[PDB]
Amino acid sequence: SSERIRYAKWFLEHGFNIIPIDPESKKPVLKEWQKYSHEMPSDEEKQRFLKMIEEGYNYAIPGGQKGLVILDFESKEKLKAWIGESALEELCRKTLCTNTVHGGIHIYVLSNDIPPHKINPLFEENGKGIIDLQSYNSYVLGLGSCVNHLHCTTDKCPWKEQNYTTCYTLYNELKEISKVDLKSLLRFLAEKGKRLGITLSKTAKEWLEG
Ligand SMILES: [Zn+2]
Repeated sequence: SSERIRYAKWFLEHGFNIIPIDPESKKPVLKEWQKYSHEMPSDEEKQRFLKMIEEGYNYAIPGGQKGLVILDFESKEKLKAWIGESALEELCRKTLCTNTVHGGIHIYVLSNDIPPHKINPLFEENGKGIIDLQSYNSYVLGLGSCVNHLHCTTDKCPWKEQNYTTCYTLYNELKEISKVDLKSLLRFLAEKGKRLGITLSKTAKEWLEG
Protein backbone atom coordinates (compact mmCIF):
# COMPACT_ATOMS: atom_id res chain seq x y z
CA SER A 1 0.00 0.00 0.00
CA SER A 2 0.97 3.67 -0.25
CA GLU A 3 2.22 5.67 2.69
CA ARG A 4 -0.95 7.74 2.66
CA ILE A 5 -3.11 4.71 3.49
CA ARG A 6 -0.61 3.23 5.95
CA TYR A 7 -0.54 6.43 8.02
CA ALA A 8 -4.26 7.13 7.68
CA LYS A 9 -4.80 3.65 9.12
CA TRP A 10 -2.23 4.42 11.85
CA PHE A 11 -4.28 7.38 13.06
CA LEU A 12 -7.48 5.31 12.99
CA GLU A 13 -5.48 2.62 14.79
CA HIS A 14 -4.77 5.13 17.58
CA GLY A 15 -8.36 6.30 17.98
CA PHE A 16 -8.18 9.48 15.91
CA ASN A 17 -10.83 10.53 13.38
CA ILE A 18 -9.69 11.33 9.83
CA ILE A 19 -11.40 13.10 6.91
CA PRO A 20 -10.93 12.61 3.11
CA ILE A 21 -9.71 15.58 1.01
CA ASP A 22 -8.05 17.05 -2.15
CA PRO A 23 -9.24 15.79 -5.50
CA GLU A 24 -10.95 18.63 -7.33
CA SER A 25 -11.58 21.12 -4.50
CA LYS A 26 -8.83 20.62 -1.89
CA LYS A 27 -11.36 20.61 0.99
CA PRO A 28 -13.10 17.90 3.06
CA VAL A 29 -15.49 15.53 1.30
CA LEU A 30 -18.22 16.22 3.86
CA LYS A 31 -19.54 19.75 4.31
CA GLU A 32 -20.08 19.13 8.03
CA TRP A 33 -16.62 17.71 8.77
CA GLN A 34 -16.11 20.03 11.77
CA LYS A 35 -18.25 17.63 13.78
CA TYR A 36 -15.46 15.06 13.62
CA SER A 37 -13.51 17.13 16.13
CA HIS A 38 -16.25 16.25 18.59
CA GLU A 39 -17.51 12.78 17.57
CA MET A 40 -16.71 9.47 15.82
CA PRO A 41 -17.83 8.97 12.15
CA SER A 42 -19.58 5.57 12.58
CA ASP A 43 -18.26 2.32 11.08
CA GLU A 44 -20.39 2.65 7.94
CA GLU A 45 -18.55 5.87 7.17
CA LYS A 46 -15.09 5.04 8.44
CA GLN A 47 -14.68 2.35 5.80
CA ARG A 48 -16.19 4.61 3.15
CA PHE A 49 -13.50 7.15 4.07
CA LEU A 50 -10.67 4.60 3.77
CA LYS A 51 -11.76 3.46 0.33
CA MET A 52 -11.66 7.08 -0.78
CA ILE A 53 -8.16 7.42 0.64
CA GLU A 54 -6.97 4.09 -0.73
CA GLU A 55 -8.05 5.46 -4.10
CA GLY A 56 -6.25 8.80 -4.32
CA TYR A 57 -7.92 11.03 -1.75
CA ASN A 58 -5.66 12.88 0.67
CA TYR A 59 -6.86 12.99 4.27
CA ALA A 60 -6.85 15.38 7.18
CA ILE A 61 -6.82 15.17 10.94
CA PRO A 62 -9.30 17.42 12.80
CA GLY A 63 -7.99 19.12 15.92
CA GLY A 64 -9.66 19.20 19.33
CA GLN A 65 -10.40 15.47 19.42
CA LYS A 66 -8.66 13.71 22.34
CA GLY A 67 -7.08 17.01 23.34
CA LEU A 68 -5.24 17.25 20.04
CA VAL A 69 -3.85 20.54 18.80
CA ILE A 70 -1.45 20.96 15.91
CA LEU A 71 1.04 23.82 15.85
CA ASP A 72 1.39 24.60 12.14
CA PHE A 73 4.59 26.58 11.60
CA GLU A 74 4.99 28.21 8.19
CA SER A 75 8.77 27.62 8.21
CA LYS A 76 10.83 24.86 9.78
CA GLU A 77 13.96 27.02 9.45
CA LYS A 78 12.34 29.96 11.23
CA LEU A 79 11.33 27.75 14.16
CA LYS A 80 14.87 26.38 14.24
CA ALA A 81 16.29 29.88 14.70
CA TRP A 82 13.38 30.73 17.01
CA ILE A 83 14.01 28.05 19.66
CA GLY A 84 17.39 26.59 18.68
CA GLU A 85 18.18 23.08 17.40
CA SER A 86 18.33 21.28 20.74
CA ALA A 87 14.93 22.61 21.81
CA LEU A 88 13.39 21.66 18.47
CA GLU A 89 15.03 18.25 18.47
CA GLU A 90 13.74 17.75 22.00
CA LEU A 91 10.20 18.70 21.09
CA CYS A 92 10.16 16.53 18.00
CA ARG A 93 11.78 13.75 19.95
CA LYS A 94 8.92 13.31 22.41
CA THR A 95 6.07 13.81 19.94
CA LEU A 96 5.03 13.38 16.31
CA CYS A 97 6.19 16.14 13.99
CA THR A 98 5.85 16.23 10.21
CA ASN A 99 7.22 18.21 7.26
CA THR A 100 4.62 20.12 5.22
CA VAL A 101 4.74 20.29 1.41
CA HIS A 102 5.81 23.95 1.50
CA GLY A 103 8.73 23.87 3.92
CA GLY A 104 6.78 24.14 7.17
CA ILE A 105 6.42 21.85 10.17
CA HIS A 106 3.49 20.46 12.12
CA ILE A 107 3.97 19.65 15.77
CA TYR A 108 1.23 17.38 17.10
CA VAL A 109 0.55 17.29 20.85
CA LEU A 110 -2.22 16.46 23.30
CA SER A 111 -3.24 18.70 26.19
CA ASN A 112 -5.83 18.73 28.97
CA ASP A 113 -6.28 22.46 28.44
CA ILE A 114 -6.66 23.52 24.78
CA PRO A 115 -8.46 26.38 22.96
CA PRO A 116 -12.12 25.78 21.97
CA HIS A 117 -11.22 26.98 18.48
CA LYS A 118 -8.19 27.37 16.21
CA ILE A 119 -6.01 30.42 16.85
CA ASN A 120 -4.77 31.89 13.56
CA PRO A 121 -2.20 33.21 14.02
CA LEU A 122 -0.76 32.02 17.34
CA PHE A 123 2.48 34.03 17.14
CA GLU A 124 3.33 37.00 14.94
CA GLU A 125 6.54 38.47 13.55
CA ASN A 126 6.78 41.97 12.12
CA GLY A 127 3.00 42.11 11.73
CA LYS A 128 2.57 38.68 10.14
CA GLY A 129 1.54 35.27 11.41
CA ILE A 130 4.22 32.59 11.32
CA ILE A 131 2.33 29.74 12.98
CA ASP A 132 -1.32 28.69 13.38
CA LEU A 133 -2.66 26.63 16.28
CA GLN A 134 -5.19 24.14 14.89
CA SER A 135 -7.74 22.83 17.41
CA TYR A 136 -11.48 22.14 17.35
CA ASN A 137 -13.12 22.85 13.98
CA SER A 138 -9.80 22.97 12.13
CA TYR A 139 -7.45 20.40 10.61
CA VAL A 140 -4.06 19.67 9.07
CA LEU A 141 -3.40 17.38 6.12
CA GLY A 142 -2.09 13.99 7.13
CA LEU A 143 1.16 12.14 6.58
CA GLY A 144 1.30 10.71 3.08
CA SER A 145 -1.01 13.30 1.54
CA CYS A 146 0.62 14.79 -1.56
CA VAL A 147 0.19 18.04 -3.43
CA ASN A 148 1.01 18.79 -7.08
CA HIS A 149 2.54 22.25 -6.99
CA LEU A 150 1.71 22.68 -10.65
CA HIS A 151 -1.58 24.09 -9.39
CA CYS A 152 -0.03 26.36 -6.76
CA THR A 153 -0.06 29.76 -8.44
CA THR A 154 1.13 31.88 -5.50
CA ASP A 155 4.47 32.72 -3.91
CA LYS A 156 3.40 30.88 -0.77
CA CYS A 157 4.61 27.92 -2.81
CA PRO A 158 8.37 27.61 -3.35
CA TRP A 159 7.64 25.33 -6.33
CA LYS A 160 5.06 27.68 -7.88
CA GLU A 161 3.58 26.15 -11.04
CA GLN A 162 6.30 23.49 -11.41
CA ASN A 163 5.22 19.94 -12.39
CA TYR A 164 6.44 18.61 -9.09
CA THR A 165 4.63 16.71 -6.32
CA THR A 166 5.76 16.56 -2.66
CA CYS A 167 4.02 15.08 0.36
CA TYR A 168 3.59 15.48 4.09
CA THR A 169 6.44 13.43 5.52
CA LEU A 170 7.87 12.40 8.87
CA TYR A 171 10.17 15.01 10.41
CA ASN A 172 12.21 12.16 11.84
CA GLU A 173 10.45 8.97 12.99
CA LEU A 174 6.88 7.80 13.50
CA LYS A 175 5.96 8.11 17.21
CA GLU A 176 2.76 8.52 19.17
CA ILE A 177 1.36 11.99 19.72
CA SER A 178 2.26 12.79 23.35
CA LYS A 179 0.84 15.09 26.02
CA VAL A 180 2.28 18.46 26.96
CA ASP A 181 1.33 21.50 28.98
CA LEU A 182 0.27 23.60 26.03
CA LYS A 183 0.46 26.74 28.11
CA SER A 184 3.95 25.89 29.37
CA LEU A 185 4.96 25.35 25.75
CA LEU A 186 3.41 28.60 24.53
CA ARG A 187 5.34 30.36 27.30
CA PHE A 188 8.59 28.58 26.39
CA LEU A 189 7.97 29.74 22.84
CA ALA A 190 7.21 33.26 24.06
CA GLU A 191 10.49 33.78 25.92
CA LYS A 192 12.61 31.92 23.38
CA GLY A 193 11.15 34.19 20.72
CA LYS A 194 11.00 37.57 22.44
CA ARG A 195 14.59 38.22 21.36
CA LEU A 196 13.74 37.65 17.69
CA GLY A 197 10.68 39.91 17.84
CA ILE A 198 8.27 36.98 17.69
CA THR A 199 5.25 37.59 19.92
CA LEU A 200 1.95 35.99 20.93
CA SER A 201 -1.01 37.23 18.89
CA LYS A 202 -3.64 39.12 20.91
CA THR A 203 -6.00 36.14 20.62
CA ALA A 204 -3.22 33.83 21.78
CA LYS A 205 -2.16 36.03 24.70
CA GLU A 206 -5.76 36.33 25.87
CA TRP A 207 -6.23 32.57 25.85
CA LEU A 208 -2.89 32.06 27.57
CA GLU A 209 -2.95 34.88 30.14
CA GLY A 210 -6.62 34.03 30.55
ZN1 LIG B 1 2.89 24.30 -3.77
